[PDB]
Amino acid sequence: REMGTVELLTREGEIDIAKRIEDGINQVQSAIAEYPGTIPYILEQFDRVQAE
DNA sequence: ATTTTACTAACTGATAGCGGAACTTTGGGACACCCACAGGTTACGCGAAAATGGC
Repeated sequence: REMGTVELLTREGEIDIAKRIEDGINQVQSAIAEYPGTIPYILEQFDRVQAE
């Protein structure tokens, strides 16, 4: 009963919801990027990675 | 002089530890599309007490 009350999606609906998820994740990523501690961490991770 | 015994040292087994490689074990992943379930059942009967319905 509780599940049936939700309508089924279509292709356009699935793409729209996925786009909203990606948009939210992008906003979160932009928020984390505006942080003095974030970018140096990624830079040092790449520094260790490129050293194999 | 001889026999029994106490002392001591060497052998051996059990055992705790370790190495390491094989073996078991755990967690992650898989992109044509798939989109609401069972699921046997019951020929009981009787009395109480508890929950519903009638105006």
